[PDB]
Amino acid sequence: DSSRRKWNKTGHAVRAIGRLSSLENVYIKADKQKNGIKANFKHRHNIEDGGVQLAYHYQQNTPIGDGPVLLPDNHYLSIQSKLSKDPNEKRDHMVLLEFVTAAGITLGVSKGEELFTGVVPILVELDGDVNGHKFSVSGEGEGDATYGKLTLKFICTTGKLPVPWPTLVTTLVLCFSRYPDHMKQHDFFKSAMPEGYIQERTIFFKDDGNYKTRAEVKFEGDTLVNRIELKGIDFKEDGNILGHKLEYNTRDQLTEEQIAEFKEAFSLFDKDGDGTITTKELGTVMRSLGQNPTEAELQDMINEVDADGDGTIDFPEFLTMMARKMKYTDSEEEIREAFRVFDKDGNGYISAAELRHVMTNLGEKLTDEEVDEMIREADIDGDGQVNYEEFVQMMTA
Ligand SMILES: [Ca+2]
Ligand SMILES: [Ca+2]
Ligand SMILES: [Ca+2]
Ligand SMILES: [Ca+2]
Ligand code: NA
Repeated sequence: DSSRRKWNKTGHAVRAIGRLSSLENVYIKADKQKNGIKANFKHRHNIEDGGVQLAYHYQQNTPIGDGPVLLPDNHYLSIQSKLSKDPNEKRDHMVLLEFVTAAGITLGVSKGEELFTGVVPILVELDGDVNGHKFSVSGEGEGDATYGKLTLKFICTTGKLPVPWPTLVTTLVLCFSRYPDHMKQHDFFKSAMPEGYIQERTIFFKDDGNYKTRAEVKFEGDTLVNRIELKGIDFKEDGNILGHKLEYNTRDQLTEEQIAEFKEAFSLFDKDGDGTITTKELGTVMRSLGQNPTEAELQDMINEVDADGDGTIDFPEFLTMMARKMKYTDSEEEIREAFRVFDKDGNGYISAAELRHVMTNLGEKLTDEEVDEMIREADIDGDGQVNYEEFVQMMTA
């Protein structure tokens, strides 16, 4: 419709500012005390019946040998994962496809790099204990660091896995990231090879238990091996983990129709129509929505999604970030933040006088009739206003 596709335009623009304002990548820092790196990241797991389970990761990497290593400046890795099932497999199993790419240093090789120039066989061995429920996982596949590509099949060798597969993905080889030519001096992971590194994590599942991991990642001959011990404590008997309430698969399906909604939202930011979004342009939309960021914040927000590191959001970089932002569910707190962009008085209801103060402050002419058509489209209980539960309907597939 002509008032339906005025929701998507305004809604996508807000979800996009949401994405630009959060921290979704794997942030790496030098740790000179340990001759190593530290990392941290927020992972999302879709809850089958709706909502999201967050898993907050802290990470530490330590060389096994005394060789010199590369200690990087601050960057991040960007990871895209697809989970699938092997149709001829009786055993509890996971087929995993990962792409891993290093970015985050805008445009201004160790001996280990050389072991990754081609396709490297991969072996993974995990022993686990969560709340006393013990399990082992075996995996095999191969990695191509040229393209940051990993393929792996994993078996549960103990029978039924006591936790959902998706919760083990982060634990079950960042030495296969594609690093740009300008960032090769920052690849610690390959630098440690072949003697290897210790990778330790702690993973906090919000409102539930935590995992502790210790892994040896090294060459055993010509194979890259990941040997992992995992311990989980304090999990709820009927939480999302132990009660197996998380989506396995997470559809990867952007319709032609959705891409086109992304473009219309994109064009709100790209006011000069040159196919990219500058700090100036991002700033302009955000001031117009109340917020008032610095040049420094805008550079950081753009850096979160700047694949090519040119200091702008290219249309493709935008399509990518919006794709991700539809694959994984937002938190209540994130949707709340979205709502408050419309809900200026904080009373918990979007008036028709609130929707306009957004729309005519975002450079849109519209009669006090098409406004009322917007409200009507979203308003189920009929009060002529938009409450939180109503908003949450507008902001979904
Ligand atoms: Ca532009
Ligand atoms: Ca760019
Ligand atoms: Ca209000
Ligand atoms: Ca209502
Ligand atoms: Na163990």
